[PDB]
Amino acid sequence: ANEVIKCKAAVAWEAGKPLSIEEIEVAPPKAHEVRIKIIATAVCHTDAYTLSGADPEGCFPVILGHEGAGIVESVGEGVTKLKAGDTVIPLYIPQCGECKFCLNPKTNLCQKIRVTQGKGLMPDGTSRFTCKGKTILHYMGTSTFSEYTVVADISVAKIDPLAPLDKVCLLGCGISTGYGAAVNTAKLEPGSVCAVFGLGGVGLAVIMGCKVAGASRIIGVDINKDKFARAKEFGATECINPQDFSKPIQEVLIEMTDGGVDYSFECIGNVKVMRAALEACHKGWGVSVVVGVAASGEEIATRPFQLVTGRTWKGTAFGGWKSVESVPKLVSEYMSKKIKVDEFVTHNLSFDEINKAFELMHSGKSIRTVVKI
Amino acid sequence: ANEVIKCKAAVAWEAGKPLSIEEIEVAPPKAHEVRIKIIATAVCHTDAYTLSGADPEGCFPVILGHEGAGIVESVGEGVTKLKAGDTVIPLYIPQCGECKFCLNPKTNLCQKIRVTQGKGLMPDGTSRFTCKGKTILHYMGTSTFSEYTVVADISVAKIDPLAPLDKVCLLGCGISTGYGAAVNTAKLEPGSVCAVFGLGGVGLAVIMGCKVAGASRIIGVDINKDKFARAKEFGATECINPQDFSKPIQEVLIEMTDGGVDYSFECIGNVKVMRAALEACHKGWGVSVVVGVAASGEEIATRPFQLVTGRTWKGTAFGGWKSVESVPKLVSEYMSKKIKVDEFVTHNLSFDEINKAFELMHSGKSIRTVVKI
Ligand SMILES: NC(=O)c1ccc[n+]([C@@H]2O[C@H](COP(=O)([O-])OP(=O)(O)OC[C@H]3O[C@@H](n4cnc5c(N)ncnc54)[C@H](O)[C@@H]3O)[C@@H](O)[C@H]2O)c1
Ligand SMILES: NC(=O)c1ccc[n+]([C@@H]2O[C@H](COP(=O)([O-])OP(=O)(O)OC[C@H]3O[C@@H](n4cnc5c(N)ncnc54)[C@H](O)[C@@H]3O)[C@@H](O)[C@H]2O)c1
Ligand SMILES: [K+]
Ligand SMILES: [K+]
Ligand SMILES: [Zn+2]
Ligand SMILES: [Zn+2]
Ligand SMILES: [Zn+2]
Ligand SMILES: [Zn+2]
Repeated sequence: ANEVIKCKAAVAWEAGKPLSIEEIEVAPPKAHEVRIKIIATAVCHTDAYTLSGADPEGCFPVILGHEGAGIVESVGEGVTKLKAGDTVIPLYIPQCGECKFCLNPKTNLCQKIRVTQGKGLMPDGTSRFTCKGKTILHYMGTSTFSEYTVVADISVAKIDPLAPLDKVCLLGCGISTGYGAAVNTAKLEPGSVCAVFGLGGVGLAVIMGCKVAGASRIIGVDINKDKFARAKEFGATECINPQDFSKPIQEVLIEMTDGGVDYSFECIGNVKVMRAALEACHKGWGVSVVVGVAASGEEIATRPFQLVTGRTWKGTAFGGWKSVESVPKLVSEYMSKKIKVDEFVTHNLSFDEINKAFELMHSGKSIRTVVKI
Repeated sequence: ANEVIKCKAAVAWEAGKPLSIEEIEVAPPKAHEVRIKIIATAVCHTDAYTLSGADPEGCFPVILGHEGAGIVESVGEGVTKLKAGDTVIPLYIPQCGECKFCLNPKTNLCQKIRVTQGKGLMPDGTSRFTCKGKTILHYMGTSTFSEYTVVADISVAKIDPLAPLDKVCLLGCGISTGYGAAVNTAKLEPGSVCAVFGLGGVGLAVIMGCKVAGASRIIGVDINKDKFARAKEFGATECINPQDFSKPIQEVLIEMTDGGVDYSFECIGNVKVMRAALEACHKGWGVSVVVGVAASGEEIATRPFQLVTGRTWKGTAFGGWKSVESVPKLVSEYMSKKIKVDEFVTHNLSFDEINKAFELMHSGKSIRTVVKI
């Protein structure tokens, strides 16, 4: 049978504090649940935001982490698609394949377990984590900051057994999102003129996608010029820093492209830049995709004239990929060398040093740091 | 040769004043211009806006009117596609067929003569209108409030010689716009659930378009319940008055459609309703099209979350129809009874009574008033 597992996990006892390396207890999988041995997990600003406690719906204590890759340790009752030994990637965006969202080809927003997941609980309404006699909450349905985690069976992507887990763990977030933003949401045509605001892992993935789609011009935008070199390696035809111009960035872009770009992607989470991104789009057919996640309460704005004259405002969640069926295919595209993953890894750390990943982010020197479990 | 024509015209000497029936002079067409005898003209909210004095780009004295139908009286040098006697409809959205916009299948916003047209002048930079020794400006490149007008040769649609002009003049604006918003901009699929905000001529045309596209549900929304009866005749499956509910209209719509509509159309020009229209759209795939023209300076807003979770914000100008090639086909759709036109006419007046159209308009008792020249 599946017995309780005692392992290590990085616990966030409270907001605004460093993660704590603790010894925790991980209950066996219940019906339709999967316990996964996490081999590698990445860290990104999403975890840091929740950690800062700025997230109104963020609760503690909790085990963060949403970019993981590992191996199925055991499955609960009724699980037949997965088995111990299967190579997998936990997904914060599940795919039950039965709800109205999963059945609609235009979205990937499965709502099957959203409510419980939002409360850091499994579908049955409880947590599988405990530490020092206290219940510890799950996070984004994945909690990859643990040697072992339990997730809903519909939050699992079975992938190629040969995939390097210390790499593909990044397909659990940034890469897949940016890439999909370009090919699924925007669906840009060959020859398209693009602008990408924010050159972090998400922006680079968008550039990668724009290149795959055959974009003619890809203009990278970031206030941190250190991001430019890698952006060009990914395919950006040129990069500009808004700080080097006195006019609003959208005016600069409009001037550089004789009217504006065909497609723009905001990968920062700044509502003022989102507006700029929209207005930087060419009249008549310009399309702007919001990828960044703005702070709660903030809102975007513009004059309706912008839309009436042809521009379209869109958004994306996890690049629009129906998670369970897409992630494996994304892993295969990486294996076949169609897309990149390795190039996103800027730093590597051991589990005990996980907190260093946060310092790296606050230094502005990282795309994606990989932490070895 | 082509002589100066002395005729009557409804002149707007100044903002905030009613139109004046004056004796004017209409110069002969210069190179690439067409002089048209206006047989019928309608009046719509656009004209009134300029007349009010609120339009920041409105100048006087000027001859308004952009919804007309007539007969070519004579053509200027270099014109071979058109000849005296041809049945036509003046277009405020031209189609030179050569510029970047005309060449692009995704837009209908020809920019060839925009500059001069915005100044109420012909392409050569001058006006063909004079009255009591003063130059009178052109309006929207059409100036249909005159027995005779002169337009750029690229601002003309040659139509079916059998079309009743006291009817098809309406295809010069409202009907074509609303209809196109549904079939060109939204391109809704059969079975779609739609919501239409504003049940005037534009909203009714949208409904007509939704019905032609095979929508399963068409929910009309207007604060004036007198608009409901005609909306249902056009195909609205039901009509609701936001004033009858205590919660935001978007919540009402979400509730009655189990998540929101597939497509919504704002046909009012109210930025608050535009937001509601966007938020009334179903998560994951909802699309909202802004058709209404908000007062300059006003802005639309919402939380990026709405877009990130799948909703798309669009706009439309003249229903996205490439004017010159489309209008004739729309007249044919009317002639073959595919679309309606007659049903939009609520009142008829003689030229001398033109000002009553504005009164009818503001009283809220009209869809479209047709003025017989
Ligand atoms: N939609 C989704 O499914 C989804 C998924 C993952 C992440 N995201 C969001 O994507 C965004 C980017 O993720 P990331 O990992 O790349 O973060 P990141 O911090 O590493 O990258 C942000 C980049 O934007 C740059 N930037 C900041 N302000 C700027 C400005 N005013 N102008 C130009 N550049 C500016 C930053 O310097 C940095 O290079 C975040 O908002 C993240 O929450 C969305
Ligand atoms: N995009 C274009 O190319 C284009 C072309 C023509 C007209 N328009 C714009 O379309 C809009 C509508 O034109 P129209 O001729 O049908 O105008 P209309 O005034 O006759 O119809 C507007 C309707 O909206 C209703 N309404 C007003 N406030 C409302 C509210 N709060 N909630 C629900 N309904 C409300 C009014 O009762 C009226 O029935 C105007 O803004 C016009 O300028 C745009
Ligand atoms: K596209
Ligand atoms: K569509
Ligand atoms: Zn991440
Ligand atoms: Zn589902
Ligand atoms: Zn009109
Ligand atoms: Zn043109």
